[PDB]
Amino acid sequence: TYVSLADLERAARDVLPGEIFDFLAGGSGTEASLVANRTALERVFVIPRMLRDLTDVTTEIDIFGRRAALPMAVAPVAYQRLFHPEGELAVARAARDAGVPYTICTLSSVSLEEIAAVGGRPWFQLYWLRDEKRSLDLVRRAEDAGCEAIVFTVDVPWMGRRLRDMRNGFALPEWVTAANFDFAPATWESVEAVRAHTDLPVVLKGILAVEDARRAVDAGAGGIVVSNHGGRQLDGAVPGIEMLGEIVAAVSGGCEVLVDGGIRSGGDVLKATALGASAVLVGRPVMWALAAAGQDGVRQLLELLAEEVRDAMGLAGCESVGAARRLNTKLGVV
Amino acid sequence: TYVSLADLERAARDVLPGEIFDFLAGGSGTEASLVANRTALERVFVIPRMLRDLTDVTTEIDIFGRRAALPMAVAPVAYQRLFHPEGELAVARAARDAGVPYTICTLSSVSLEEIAAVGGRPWFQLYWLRDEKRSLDLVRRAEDAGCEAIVFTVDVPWMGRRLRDMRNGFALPEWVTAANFDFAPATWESVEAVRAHTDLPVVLKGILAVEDARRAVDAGAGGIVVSNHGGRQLDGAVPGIEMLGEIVAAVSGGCEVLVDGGIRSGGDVLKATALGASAVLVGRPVMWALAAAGQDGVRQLLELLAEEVRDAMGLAGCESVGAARRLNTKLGVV
Amino acid sequence: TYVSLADLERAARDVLPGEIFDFLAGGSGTEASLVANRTALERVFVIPRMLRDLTDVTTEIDIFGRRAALPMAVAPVAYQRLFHPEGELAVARAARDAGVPYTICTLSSVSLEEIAAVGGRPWFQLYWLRDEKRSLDLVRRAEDAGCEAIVFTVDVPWMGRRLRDMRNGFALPEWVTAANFDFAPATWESVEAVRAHTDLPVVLKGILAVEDARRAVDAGAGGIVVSNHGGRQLDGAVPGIEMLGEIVAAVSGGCEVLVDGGIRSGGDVLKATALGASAVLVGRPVMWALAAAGQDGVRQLLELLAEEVRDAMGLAGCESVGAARRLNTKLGVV
Amino acid sequence: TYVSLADLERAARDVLPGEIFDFLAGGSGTEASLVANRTALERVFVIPRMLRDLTDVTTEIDIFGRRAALPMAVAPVAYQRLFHPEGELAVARAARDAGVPYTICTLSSVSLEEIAAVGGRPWFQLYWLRDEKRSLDLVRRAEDAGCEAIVFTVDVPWMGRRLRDMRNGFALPEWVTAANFDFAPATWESVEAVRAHTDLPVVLKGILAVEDARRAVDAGAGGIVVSNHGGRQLDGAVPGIEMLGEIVAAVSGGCEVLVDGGIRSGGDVLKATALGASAVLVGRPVMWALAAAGQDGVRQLLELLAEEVRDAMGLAGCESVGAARRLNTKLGVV
Ligand SMILES: Cc1cc2nc3c(=O)[nH]c(=O)nc-3n(C[C@H](O)[C@H](O)[C@H](O)COP(=O)(O)O)c2cc1C
Ligand SMILES: Cc1cc2nc3c(=O)[nH]c(=O)nc-3n(C[C@H](O)[C@H](O)[C@H](O)COP(=O)(O)O)c2cc1C
Ligand SMILES: Cc1cc2nc3c(=O)[nH]c(=O)nc-3n(C[C@H](O)[C@H](O)[C@H](O)COP(=O)(O)O)c2cc1C
Ligand SMILES: Cc1cc2nc3c(=O)[nH]c(=O)nc-3n(C[C@H](O)[C@H](O)[C@H](O)COP(=O)(O)O)c2cc1C
Ligand SMILES: O=C(O)[C@@H](O)c1ccccc1
Ligand SMILES: O=C(O)[C@@H](O)c1ccccc1
Ligand SMILES: O=C(O)[C@@H](O)c1ccccc1
Ligand SMILES: O=C(O)[C@@H](O)c1ccccc1
Ligand SMILES: O=C(O)[C@@H](O)c1ccccc1
Ligand SMILES: O=C(O)[C@@H](O)c1ccccc1
Ligand SMILES: O=C(O)[C@@H](O)c1ccccc1
Ligand SMILES: O=C(O)[C@@H](O)c1ccccc1
Repeated sequence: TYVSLADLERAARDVLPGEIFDFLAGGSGTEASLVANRTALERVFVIPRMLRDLTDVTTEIDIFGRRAALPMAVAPVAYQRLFHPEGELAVARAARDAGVPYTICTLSSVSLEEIAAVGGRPWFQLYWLRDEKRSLDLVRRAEDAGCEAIVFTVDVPWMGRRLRDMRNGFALPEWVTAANFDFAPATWESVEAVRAHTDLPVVLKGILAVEDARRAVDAGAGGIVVSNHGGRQLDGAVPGIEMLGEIVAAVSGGCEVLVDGGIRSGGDVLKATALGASAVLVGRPVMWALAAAGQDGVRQLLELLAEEVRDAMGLAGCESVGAARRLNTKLGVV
Repeated sequence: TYVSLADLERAARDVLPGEIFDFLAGGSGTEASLVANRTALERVFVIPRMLRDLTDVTTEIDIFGRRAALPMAVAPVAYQRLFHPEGELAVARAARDAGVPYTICTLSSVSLEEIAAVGGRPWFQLYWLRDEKRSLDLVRRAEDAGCEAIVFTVDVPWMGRRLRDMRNGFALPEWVTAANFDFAPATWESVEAVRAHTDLPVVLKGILAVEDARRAVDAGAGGIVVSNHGGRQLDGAVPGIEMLGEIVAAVSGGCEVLVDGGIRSGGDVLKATALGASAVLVGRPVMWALAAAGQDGVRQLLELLAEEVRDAMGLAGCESVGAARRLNTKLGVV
Repeated sequence: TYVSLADLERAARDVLPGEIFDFLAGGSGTEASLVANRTALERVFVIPRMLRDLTDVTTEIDIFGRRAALPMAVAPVAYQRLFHPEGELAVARAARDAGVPYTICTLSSVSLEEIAAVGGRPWFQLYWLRDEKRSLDLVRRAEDAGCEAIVFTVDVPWMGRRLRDMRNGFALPEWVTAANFDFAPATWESVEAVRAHTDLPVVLKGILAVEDARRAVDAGAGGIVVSNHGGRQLDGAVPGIEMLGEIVAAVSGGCEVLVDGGIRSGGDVLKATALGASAVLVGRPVMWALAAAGQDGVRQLLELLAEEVRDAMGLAGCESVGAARRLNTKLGVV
Repeated sequence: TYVSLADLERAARDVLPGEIFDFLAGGSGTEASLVANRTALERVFVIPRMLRDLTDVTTEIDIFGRRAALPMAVAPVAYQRLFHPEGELAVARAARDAGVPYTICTLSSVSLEEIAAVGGRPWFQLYWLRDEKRSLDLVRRAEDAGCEAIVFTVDVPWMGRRLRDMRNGFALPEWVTAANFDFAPATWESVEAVRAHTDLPVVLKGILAVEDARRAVDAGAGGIVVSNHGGRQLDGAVPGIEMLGEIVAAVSGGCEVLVDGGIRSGGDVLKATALGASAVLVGRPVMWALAAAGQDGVRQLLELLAEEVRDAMGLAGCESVGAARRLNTKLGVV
C-alpha cells in the first residue's frame, strides 16, 4: 500500500545504508539546483479544462518509433545494485511489464546485454569515453543488443562536487562494479561521431540553453532531455522545467523534448506535459521503489504513477497526452 | 462567542472524529491546491476608498431572480449528517433565516424534497448520473420542489485522490446515506440536455479556463462558479480566485460569475467582490459551524460573516456590493 | 542605552499590562495589514549615492509653515494615559524638545488645550462628530489653542474589528477618559465644512487610492497621510508605503504627502523619503518609549531616530531631505 | 579537510572570541543588507552551455596590468591581527602563493610596507584622511612600496551603525593598532586629487548607483567595485550583485567592474561573472580561514575556491572567464 511516491522515499530511507541513501538523494555543492527542481514544479499550477469527452482516456505516447504506456521513461541511474541485489534487472523487468522505456546506463552494474535481454525495447545512455573508437563500441554493443535510442549525456565533462559523498568518504562497495567494462568531455564533434555511427535516434541529455537545444536539432538529434542532472552537476544550474517552454518553442517540433528533475507524481507529469514536454524521465523515485521492494516495488511505483497520470489528465479534461500539451499553466507562490 | 471563522474550525476539530475532520479538511494529492486557495487570497490587498456616503450600507445582492442578504451562498457539501445529526436540515434552516441561498447536494444525506421544504429559496447541485434520463429526473425533482437554480458541477468526471481518506480507510458510516437515491463524466452535451430540460438558471461549477467560461455563456449558462473544488479534485489546479478577474473580463456581463475556495472572512468576500465576483460560495466553514453547534452554530457563523462583510465594505467606502466590485486591488507578499 | 527602536518594544512589553500592550500592538482581523506594513518596508532597498558633499547634512524640513528637525511627526495615538501616567504631556514635551510636531488627538486623555500649552507648535487630529457644528467646535478649539494643522482622519467611519481587544474584553480603565469631552462617518462634504471653517492646513489621514489623493488636492487639502491606520482599520488594506510613489506622482506637488505604518528606524524614514514622502508619522514606537520611561523615554527614542536618520541620509549621499527624495529604490525579497 | 567555505565559518566561530566573531560577521542596523547579499546570489541560476571544448580550461584573468590566477582578489578587511597573530602577513603570503591579488588596508594592523614586502603584486585600499596632503601620502607610500592599484573606498563618509559592536561594547584590543599611523568624507574632488597624484589605476569601491558608475568612468577610474560594503554601511542598501548587470551595461567596457558581498563558493564567482563582473572580492571567508588555521588556512581556502571555480566553469561549458561572462542567468525562488 503506497498511495504517493513519498511513501516510497520513506521506505527506502529505512532500508538503505546512510551513505548509499546519500549517494542517491544528494546533489552537488549546496544542493541549490536539487531543491530548485522541486521548487519550480511546485510553483506551476495547471488551468484544467472541463466537460470534454473522456470515454477513452489514454496515457500512451509514440516516441522513437515505439508506443509507450505513459509519457515517461526510467532515467539513467548508475550502479543500481547499490540499491537492491537484482539491480538493473529488477528495474528493467518492471519497466518492461509496465510498458515504460528503461534507460540502460554506461555505468550499469549488470552488463547492458543482460539488461537488454529482459526485453521491453530499452534505451542506452552513453558517457563519452577515453577514445572515439571505444565510445562507438558501447554504442554498437547497445544497438546490437536491441537498444532503441542512444541517450548521450552531455552535462558531465566530469562529475560534480557531491559534498555528501565527500563527507561520507563514499566509494563503491567491492560487490558493485561497472559491468560494461573489463572518460573525456564530450563536444559537438562527439555528437556527430555518434550520429554517423548509428541509425538509432540520438537524444542529448542535459541541455538547458535554448541555443543548445536549437543546435541539437541542427546536429541531427532525435531528442533532447532538458535537465540539470537532478541537481548533481552544476550547483546553481537552472531547473530543466524552467527552460522547457522556451526550448519547446525554439525547436518547434524539430525533435522530441523530454524533461527531468523532481518529477514526484502524475500531477508533475501533467505539469511537464502542459509546459510542452514529449515525456519525462524519473530517477530517484524508481530507486526508492527498487530499494524498498525490488522488482515488485518498481512495479507498484509504476502502477501508482500510471494511475496518477490518468487521474490528473482526466481531471484536467485531457483524453490524450497531446491534449495535455495544449493545457495552459500559471505560476503561483509556495 | 466566535469572533472569527477560525474559532469555528478549532471548535469543529475538538468534536469531530479524526477521519471525519479529515474528509472535511482534506484535498487531493499533496494538497497543493487546497493551500494555494488560501495563499491566493492572502496575497490580495484591497485599495479602499474614503469619504463616501455610508448612511445606508447594504450587503444585499440580486441573483437568479432572488434577493440575497449577502453576496454569498452555502456551497454544496455532500453528506452533512457526517458532521451533525440534523445535517442538511440544520444548515438549510440557518441559511434560510440569514437570507443566504443554500445549495442542496445530489449526495445529500437528507432528501432534497425535505431540505427544500425548509424554505429559503434553495439551489440544487447536480452530479451527472448513469443516464441522461435519470440525471434529468433529479433536475425535475429539484425544480418541482422549488429549487431556484441548478448548480451543475463540471469538475468531477470522477472523484479526486483524497490521500487522507485512503490512509484513514475512510468510508461512510452505516447511518449516513445518499438520501436522494434508493455517475458518468459530464460534457457540453450534458449541459445542453440540462438547459433544455429546465427553465431554471444553470450554473456551471468548477470552471477555471477562460475559454470554458466563455463557452459557458455561449451554452446558455446563467452563471459559473470559478472553482478548483476546494482543492479536492485536480491537485495543482489553479485557485479560482487567480482566474476570476480574467474570467469576469472575458464573459463581460454575460452570466453571473461566482467564486469559491478558501473564503474565511468578510474581508475575503470583499476581496472576491473587488476581483469581480457576483458572489462567493463558502464550504468548510459552514460545516465547522454545523459540527460545533448545529443550527445555532451555522446561524452564528452567518451572523459573524454578515458583520464582517458589512464592516469590510464600509471601511472600504462601499455602500453596496456593486461599489465593492469597482474597488481596485494590489498583490502583496505573505 | 537603546540602540534600536526594537529595544523600546521589548522594554514596553515588560512593563505594560498584557491587554494594554495588545490594544497598542494589535490590528484588525487577521492582522494582515499590520504585518504587511512591515513586509512592504523590508522589501524596499535604497540605491545610495556616493562622493557627495556632506559638510552640512541637515535632516530638517519645512512643513505647514514650520521648520521641523526631522521629516517626522508623532502620529495621533488615542488615550496616551493608558501607557504612562503623564500620557500626552510627556510625549508632547519630548516632541517639542526634539523639534518634532506632535499630533494631539480628538480622543486625547489630557485636554487639547493642556497639551497645546506645552508648546512646540502641535497639530490636531479630528474625528468627525455627531454634528457638523460640534466637529467644527473641536477644530475652533484646536486653532484657538495654537494648533498649526488639522489632521482629519478619514479612514474611520467606525472602528475596525480588533480581535485582541474583543478576546481580552478590553475597556478603558476608569482612570482614562476622553478629556476633550464632557461620531459619524466623514464625507467629502465634511472635509469642505472643515476647510471653510479654518485657515489652518487640512491634512487628510488614511488616503490609499490614487484618485482619493487627487481629490484631496482638488478639495483644498494642504496634505495627506497615505496610511492604512497601522493595520487597525480595514484588514487587507494595502500598506501606505506601497501606494506612496503612485500617489506622489499623481498629486504632482499639489499637497504635502506623508506616509505612516511600520516606520521603525531612520533607514525606514529614508526609504519613505526615497519613495517620495514629505515626512512620516511614527505611532507605536513613541508609545513604547512612553511606556518604558515616560518623557525621558520619548526623548531617547527621538534622539535615536534623529541619529539614525542623519546616519542613513549621509551614508546614502544626501545632505538634505530633498536629496533623499531623489534617491532611487529597488524591491528585493525577504 | 574543508570541502566548502561554510566549513571554514564553523571552524572560525569555534576559535574566535564572540565579540571578534561579531565584529567580523556583523552588519549595520538590522543586517538587512548583509542578509540580502546572500539572498540575491541564491536567487540567481545559471544557464550552462554544453559540448564546448574544455581541453584547456583556465580561470586566469588580466586585470590592472597583471595576470591573476582567478577572477578574484582578497577584499580589504581592516585589522587582521584581530583574527590571527600573523594577521595581514599570513593572508598576503597565501594570496601571493595562490596568484590572487591582496588588498592592503589603510587600517591594516601590520604596516603597508611590510605587507607589500611579502610580494605578490598587492593593491592598496584608501580611506580619505583629515587632509588632502596626508591622504596623498598614504597613496604615495603604497605606490613606492609596489602596490599596483588604489582601491579608494567611497561608501564610508563615516562608519555604519554596527549594533553587535555597540551591544558588545567592542573596542580594539591593546595589541591591535592601525599600523600605518603614528578621516573625512570623500567627494569627487578627492577622487580627482588621487587620480592626479598617481599613475596607478584608481578603483572606486562601494558604487551602487548606475550614474555613479558612469561618473566613475568619466572621472578616470580604472575600475569600480559594485558593493554595499558587506552590509556594514547603509542598512537597506541594495546588494551589489543586483546592480551589477545594469552597471556593466552602462559603463560599456570603460572600466573594470568588480563586485563583492556574499561570495561563498566558486559557483557564486561564476554567477558574478555571468552577470558581467570582471572579478569578485571575497572578505569574510578569507578571515574565517585566517582565524581557523592562519596562513595554511587561507591557502586551503584559496585552493578550495580555485577548484570550485574551475569546476563550475567547466560544468557550465566555459573554457575561460570571458566565456563565463557570456553566460545567461535566470532568477528563481528560494
Ligand atoms: C544516483 C543517481 C545516479 C545517476 N546516474 C546517471 C548516469 O549514469 N547517467 C545520466 O545521464 N544521469 C544519471 N543520473 C541523472 C538522472 O538520469 C536524472 O537526470 C535525474 O535522476 C532526474 O532527477 P530525479 O532523480 O529528480 O527524477 C543519476 C541520478 C542519480 C540520482
Ligand atoms: C466535505 C466536502 C464535500 C463536498 N461535496 C461537494 C459536492 O457534493 N458537490 C460539489 O459541487 N462540491 C462539493 N464540495 C466543494 C464545495 O462546494 C466548494 O467548492 C468548496 O468547499 C469551497 O472551498 P471552501 O471549503 O474552502 O469554502 C465539497 C467540499 C467539501 C469540503
Ligand atoms: C493605540 C493606537 C491608537 C491610535 N489612535 C489613533 C487616533 O485616535 N486617530 C488616528 O488618526 N490614528 C490613530 N492611530 C493610528 C496612528 O496614527 C498611525 O496611523 C499608526 O500608528 C501608524 O503606524 P505605526 O504605529 O506602525 O507607526 C492609532 C494607532 C495606535 C497604535
Ligand atoms: C571585518 C571587516 C572589515 C572590513 N574593513 C574594510 C576596510 O577597511 N575597507 C574597505 O573598503 N572595506 C572593508 N570591509 C568590506 C570588505 O572589503 C568587503 O566589501 C566585504 O567584506 C565583502 O563582503 P563579504 O565579506 O561578504 O565577502 C570590511 C569587511 C569586514 C567584514
Ligand atoms: O550522477 C551520477 O552519479 C552519475 O551521472 C555519474 C556520473 C559520473 C560518474 C559516475 C556516476
Ligand atoms: O519563468 C517562467 O515562467 C518559466 O521559466 C517557469 C518558471 C518556473 C516554473 C516553470 C516555468
Ligand atoms: O468533494 C467531495 O467530497 C464531493 O464533491 C464528492 C464528489 C464525488 C463523490 C462524493 C463526494
Ligand atoms: O496574477 C494575478 O494578478 C491574478 O491572477 C491573481 C493572483 C493571485 C491572487 C489573485 C489574483
Ligand atoms: O486606532 C485606534 O484605536 C483609534 O484610531 C481609535 C479609533 C476609534 C475609536 C477609538 C480609537
Ligand atoms: O509595487 C511597487 O513597486 C510599489 O507599490 C511598492 C511595493 C512594495 C514596497 C514599496 C513599494
Ligand atoms: O567595515 C569596516 O569595519 C571597515 O570598513 C572600517 C570602516 C571604518 C573604520 C574602521 C573599519
Ligand atoms: O532584478 C534583477 O534581475 C537583478 O537586479 C538581480 C536581482 C537579483 C539577483 C541578481 C540580479
